[PDB]
Amino acid sequence: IETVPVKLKPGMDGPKVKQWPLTEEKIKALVEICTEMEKEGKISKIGPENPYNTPVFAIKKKDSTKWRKLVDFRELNKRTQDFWEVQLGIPHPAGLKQKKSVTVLDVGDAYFSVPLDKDFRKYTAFTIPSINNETPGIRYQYNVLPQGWKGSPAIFQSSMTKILEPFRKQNPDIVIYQYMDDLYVGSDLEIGQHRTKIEELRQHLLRWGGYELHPDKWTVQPIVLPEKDSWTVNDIQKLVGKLNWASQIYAGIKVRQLSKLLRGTKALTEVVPLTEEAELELAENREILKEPVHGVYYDPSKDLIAEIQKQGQGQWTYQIYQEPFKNLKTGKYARMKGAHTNDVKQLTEAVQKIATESIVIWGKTPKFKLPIQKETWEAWWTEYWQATWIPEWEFVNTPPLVKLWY
Amino acid sequence: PISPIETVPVKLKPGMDGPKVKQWPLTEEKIKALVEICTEMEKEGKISKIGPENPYNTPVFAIKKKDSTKWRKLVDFRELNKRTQDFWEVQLGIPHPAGLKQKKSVTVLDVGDAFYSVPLDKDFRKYTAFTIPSINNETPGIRYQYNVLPMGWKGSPAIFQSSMTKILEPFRKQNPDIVIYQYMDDLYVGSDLEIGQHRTKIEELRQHLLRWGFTTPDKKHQKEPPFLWMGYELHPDKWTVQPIVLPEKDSWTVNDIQKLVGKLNWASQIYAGIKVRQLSKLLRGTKALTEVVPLTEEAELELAENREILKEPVHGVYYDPSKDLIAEIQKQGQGQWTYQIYQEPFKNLKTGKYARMKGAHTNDVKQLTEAVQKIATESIVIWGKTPKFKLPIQKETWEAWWTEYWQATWIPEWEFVNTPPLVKLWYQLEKEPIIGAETFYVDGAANRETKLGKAGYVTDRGRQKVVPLTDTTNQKTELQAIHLALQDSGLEVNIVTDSQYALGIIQAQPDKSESELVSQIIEQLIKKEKVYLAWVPAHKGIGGNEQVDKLVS
DNA sequence: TCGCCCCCCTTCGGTGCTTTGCACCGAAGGGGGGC
Ligand SMILES: N#C[C@]1(COP(=O)(O)OP(=O)(O)OP(=O)(O)O)/C(=C\F)[C@@H](n2cnc3c(=O)[nH]c(N)nc32)C[C@@H]1O
Ligand SMILES: [Mg+2]
Repeated sequence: IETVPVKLKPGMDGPKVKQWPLTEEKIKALVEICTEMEKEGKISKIGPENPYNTPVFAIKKKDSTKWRKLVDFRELNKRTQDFWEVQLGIPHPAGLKQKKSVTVLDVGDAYFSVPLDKDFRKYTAFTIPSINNETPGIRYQYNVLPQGWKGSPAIFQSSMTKILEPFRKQNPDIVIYQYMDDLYVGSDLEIGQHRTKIEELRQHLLRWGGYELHPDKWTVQPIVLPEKDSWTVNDIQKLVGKLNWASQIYAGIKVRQLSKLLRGTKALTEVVPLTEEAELELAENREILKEPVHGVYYDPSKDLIAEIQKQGQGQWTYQIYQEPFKNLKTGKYARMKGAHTNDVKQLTEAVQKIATESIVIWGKTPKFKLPIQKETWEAWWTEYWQATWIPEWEFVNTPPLVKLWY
Repeated sequence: PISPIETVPVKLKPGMDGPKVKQWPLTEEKIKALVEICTEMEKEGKISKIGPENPYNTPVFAIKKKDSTKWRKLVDFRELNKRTQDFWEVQLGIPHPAGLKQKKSVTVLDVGDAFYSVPLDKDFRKYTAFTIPSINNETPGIRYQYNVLPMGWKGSPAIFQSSMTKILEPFRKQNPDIVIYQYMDDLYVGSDLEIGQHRTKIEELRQHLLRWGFTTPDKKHQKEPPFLWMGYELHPDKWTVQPIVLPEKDSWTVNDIQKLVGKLNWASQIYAGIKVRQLSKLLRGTKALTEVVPLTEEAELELAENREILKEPVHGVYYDPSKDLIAEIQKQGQGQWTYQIYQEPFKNLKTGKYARMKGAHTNDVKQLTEAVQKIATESIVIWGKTPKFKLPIQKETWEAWWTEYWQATWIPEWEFVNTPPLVKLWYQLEKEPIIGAETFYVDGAANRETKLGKAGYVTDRGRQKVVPLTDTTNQKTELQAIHLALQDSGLEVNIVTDSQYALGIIQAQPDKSESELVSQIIEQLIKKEKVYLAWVPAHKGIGGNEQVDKLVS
């Protein structure tokens, strides 16, 4: 087959990211995986004259107890030419986020049948480490379209369209969306019925080469004001400061007469009664915060941003936006392991869940602002990652000015 | 000999040409020395004479070798290195003896003239040109180029390492039950074979290396313990570091203290309890490597402690994969931590220390978490797994920390060990305001252009105070205002500020800070019985906040 | 008068914040050690 000519964006060089340490289990898995792919010509052993590198690690699901190799091509994807500019990219269907159930299938293996522009392969180098540095690193570069590279779905585009062509007309009410190495496929059947059609697709795919999502249970959680009969100065101070922040989001919110109530240098535990003029103010502000904000629409040409806050006892609130204070979506994630002991595992799971919802809804992941120290996140996150994609993220230390979302 | 291994193709950076640099110490002794070295190298085909059509040049020199009676040759390729292409280095770390498993039979060998046994790519040789002068400049001079990896070139280590890996891989695949540690030209070979058979595999390995052009001189062939390896001594049951000699001076310069700290850090991998914080302090605010620095009293005590630690003999043991790894941390004070990693009690695999201050404001629980993360990473590098931890922090303390701290945090499976001083939270902010406690509405403002500010408060019981501040910032004024409330209040206090900044610092329960102002606030928070710290938005006429707002003008 | 790697401690300068200094972070200086 002919290679598609691919290029890095003007004035950019390939990734030069160091490999991080990996456990024994993952090194062994990466070597058995890479030894075979070398044998099948999918990758070639290289040396140090290739100046590029990208971290590699491995993930194992508990519904799929085999190791899956994962190359963190985030830096390479950033520096790769856009394929929307070349009109090879994938359009997102607005229909998926409505469906009863959405299953995710890893079709990254399909990319291994199409060669990569030989002049671009050097940018795909990665290095397997060794326990106790018994040996130098062993380096490989791809010869095929790599899993995790954003150009692979774009180049395989018109091929995937042919593979799914029959399944699509035979099932016109199922919607398929390809994102990276994944197929997001949703329908409105009974779970049993739906699953069945999935195995059909699987076996059709299998001829050539996790768990059910449910979009309609992704309830938005809004900004709710407490309900009390007696209000202390402090209770009102928190309420005023909470509605004051919200005035940057919502419109026509007032503190004129709740702020009046704090008149004087009062003790924080003193119970101030509530005027009609201020009781009107609150119940007015309550409704404004009940049903969502008018004037916020998705822009596909801007980045998606996600902010997460730890609320304790297993709860995590999150907001997705493009312009600050114009949230496309607010939510609240909740844990699942039966011990409620591990914050980093919960945050890692929350990030995958939020990112999955963005793919389902908008077709791309957000850039995460993670409420965690960089070095704590990097010490543990790979142990809980289960997705074939990895979103962008940055690390924030923002104390809760108010418990806005709780 | 020169390996028949295929060359590694190398390039210069795009747009750049080769070096062109003239020659130094044109002495006669040196010239004759240089023609003597080069003629033997030339006879073995390591270098070749070149003429004036090659425009490039680089200068030459040579230093001594640790193995006495050998000189080492070096060419100053600083310029060529700048123009040579980048390499991805495949040496990802340093093997450690604690990662070794006990072996029945062990051998340590080394390759002779390692770099000079690897050919250099044909097209790149002309850039390694160096002229040898002529009689202190009388005539044009003798030129050579390298045909092999030169010492001093940026690409030589990586290209050798890669070449050695290719050469050993046939032997590795064939003998998986032979552990080979490959560090540059140094090979450690361990096995559970009986000595007679082990030796068969050795000369089988040596003969394989020689087919590919790698000699293994008897001189560097270690057949008997103790083995000298990577700066350690390998015994059958244990390992030592080669002796570490610290400088002893009457008058210390900055540079000697730098040397001292470096030795102590190297020693801390097996010598438990090493501290360098007071010795490193001396290095701060200094401005010359030759600057004489008088040791503080604290630095003398720390060195004395370290010297007594180093006087006693210690050894590490080897790794048993059938037993768990255990990591025990102790707190040493002033942000210093020391740890031991072991599998059976009182038999350390290695030790170490953590003493970095991350952030301007932190506490012992955060630093403990960072120590655990450092140890966790080290254990992955050496043993491929993390250890079980024994930590001097109570479960109540940790659980209080991660329920009241807003950032996700975590520590693996750990077991409380009672080795005082324990790691504790030194104060906890009340989640709710305190009945009966005085309420302080604090605020402080500084004029960005002026340098002048005020800090003060107004209270529900009727007290007021303003302090003028000079040479301050706006964030300082707000910390100063909280400082006054804590100073003039009783054991229980409610405080209202409009500084998200100050609230952010304090709500993280720091117990140490680079700021002396924050340090003072911490000392006060620890003396208090109950503190509630609430925030409000400024300039929105809140009762109290507006009162003190108006006053601090 | 040289090369490559890991570690620690200090300093410096770039980044972003609904900032005006501040906190964070990575790179570079010194030292240790390896070959
Ligand atoms: N490979 C290899 C060797 C082995 O160095 P090593 O002590 O083992 O000696 P050797 O192999 O040259 O020969 P020998 O073993 O004595 O018979 C090296 C590292 F491992 C390289 N190298 C060592 N030190 C230095 C050094 O300071 N400056 C530079 N620029 N390069 C060095 C060159 C040498 O080739
Ligand atoms: Mg040698």
